[PDB]
Amino acid sequence: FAPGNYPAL
Amino acid sequence: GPHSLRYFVTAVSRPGLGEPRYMEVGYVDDTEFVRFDSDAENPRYEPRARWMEQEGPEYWERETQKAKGNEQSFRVDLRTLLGYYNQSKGGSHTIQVISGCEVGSDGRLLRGYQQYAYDGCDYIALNEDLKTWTAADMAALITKHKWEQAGEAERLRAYLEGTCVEWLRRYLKNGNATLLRTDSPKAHVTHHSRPEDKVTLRCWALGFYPADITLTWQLNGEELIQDMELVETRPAGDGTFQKWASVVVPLGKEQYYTCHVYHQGLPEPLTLRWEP
Amino acid sequence: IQKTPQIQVYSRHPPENGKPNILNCYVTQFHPPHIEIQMLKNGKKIPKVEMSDMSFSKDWSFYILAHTEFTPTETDTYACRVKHDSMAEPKTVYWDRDM
Repeated sequence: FAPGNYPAL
Repeated sequence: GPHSLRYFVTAVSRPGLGEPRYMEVGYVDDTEFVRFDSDAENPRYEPRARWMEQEGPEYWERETQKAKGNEQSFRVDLRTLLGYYNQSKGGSHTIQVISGCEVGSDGRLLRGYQQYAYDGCDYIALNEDLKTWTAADMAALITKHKWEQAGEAERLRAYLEGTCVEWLRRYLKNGNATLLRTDSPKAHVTHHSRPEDKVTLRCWALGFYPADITLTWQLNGEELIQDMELVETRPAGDGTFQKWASVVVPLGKEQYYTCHVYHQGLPEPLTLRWEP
Repeated sequence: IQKTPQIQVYSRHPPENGKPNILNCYVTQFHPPHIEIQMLKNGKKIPKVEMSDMSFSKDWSFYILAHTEFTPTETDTYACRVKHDSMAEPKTVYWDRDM
């Protein structure tokens, strides 16, 4: 179950 | 033994040729089990291991939706970093992320992690405490301040300690037959001549799972890891791995060198010589 | 950062003529990620080659596997052709069944 959010750099 | 769930993410810009290529690849231990690729004709999250058929349609829909969402955030990241590093729009750049958790044989959390890289260099990483970030340069320091004022670490922590762990347990259960098997190495030794009365001996190990193994050459009971050439353990295309290790010896004195194979599927490690 | 790929070509089983097998081409330790990888039989592209096991190591360099089912014969030759920015020419690495 993958991460659903990678916040913006 | 211990187990891991990991997701490898890559975003690669290609100016003049349209949108960045975006890929996600997930592994349970050393087996690829899911993937997403933006260059597929119909980009979807897809199963890569037989046991993932046990998941229903909703699973794939949700993962696909996440991937498409993640895709867009990385397109923006690529633009952002051109600003941070004062780079032009005419060059190709790469963002890589590794995220994962690991559990003991009892299913309990051992460690979680997430690390980013830009153009093959460390950018930013979650510390081992899972509460703070560490930044490799001043571009990543900007990112660190953003993520702190947003409290991002806390959301990620909850994923690594909860969601990542529980779905890892589920995968190990559903894929038991594949993920908790042990295939024993089969070994042999090959012989190749050289210019000056010397010989290359190469010890092969084939058909084994999991990937962790150890090959060594010995002369008179001492390990020879000085003149030993080696390849990294490598996938063989069917769920199993292989490796080789070689040593250069004097001609006529081949029988005094032994190869030793250590694997969890070998109750007693193998010992091999070169056979005429 | 620029890193030349290592190109390894190997079969799943020791090769016996007439016996189904699997040929692998593992391209590793490269950067940037853009790359072209072709598996060839007698200088001709093998169709429907599978790409799998894409990952990266702790130094961030890329790893990826190309593989195909095949049945070797005495006369057939196989190779892996890779194009990458770190190289002036494409690099064709032949399968050595005696290695």
